[PDB]
Parts: sequence; C-alpha cells; structure tokens
Amino acid sequence: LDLAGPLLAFLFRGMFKNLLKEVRIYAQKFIDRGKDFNLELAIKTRIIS
Amino acid sequence: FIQMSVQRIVEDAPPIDLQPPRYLLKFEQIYLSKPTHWERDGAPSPMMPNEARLRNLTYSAPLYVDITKTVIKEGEEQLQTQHQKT
Repeated sequence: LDLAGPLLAFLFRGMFKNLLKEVRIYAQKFIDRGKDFNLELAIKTRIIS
Repeated sequence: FIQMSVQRIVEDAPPIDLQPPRYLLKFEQIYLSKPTHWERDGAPSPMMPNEARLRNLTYSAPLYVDITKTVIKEGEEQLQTQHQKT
C-alpha cells in the first residue's frame, strides 16, 4: 500500500530532478560567456511549489 | 517522508557538473520550518488552518537547503562558497 509518504516521495523525486535540470540549463547558458554565476536567480521555486 | 525521504532524495541526487573553469554544486542538508504566510508586504506571520480554509490559502511550509558551490579556476585553489537557507 502506497501511503502519503511513498506517494509524495515519488512525486518529489521527479520535481527535484526537474529543478536540477533547469539549474543546469540556465547555468550553462549563463556560463558560456564565463563571466560569473549566482544561485538565487538560477533556482525556480515555482517548479516544486 | 518529511523526516527521512526528503533528505534521502536531496542527498542521493548526483552532484551537478558544469564548465575553461569548472563548477560543481552539492546539497548539504534541508531544513523545514513551521507553516508561515508570505503576506503581500513580505511580513512573516504564522498561518492557522482556519485562516487557510477561510482565505483559500495553501497550508504549506518553506523548504531550505544548504548549497555548496565549488569553482575550479585551474589555479590550484578551488573556492567553495556555502549558502545557508536557500
């Protein structure tokens, strides 16, 4: 029986992987210049929420 | 789930690898607080379930994670900058 904990863990793994994927994409696009990198604008809280 | 599984999911995720200089991202620990409003002026306030029911709010709590960012500039010094409560 899959209760709230396994159901939310399954639901959350993919969302966290999507957050990592978007951080990778944005960071790569911004670091192709090689200038700098900042985390706080590279993380989209809306994904998980 | 909240106590074990979120930490396990965050930790078991592979470290982000990126690149010239090379950058690595690691997630150290997660922290959860009591449910709180983000009121429209930004002011914190504990949100009661009755108020969440009445105002059509969502009874949720913010999630913070410590992130360590290591930058390698090939100069033998890899600078790590840790960020608390991201």
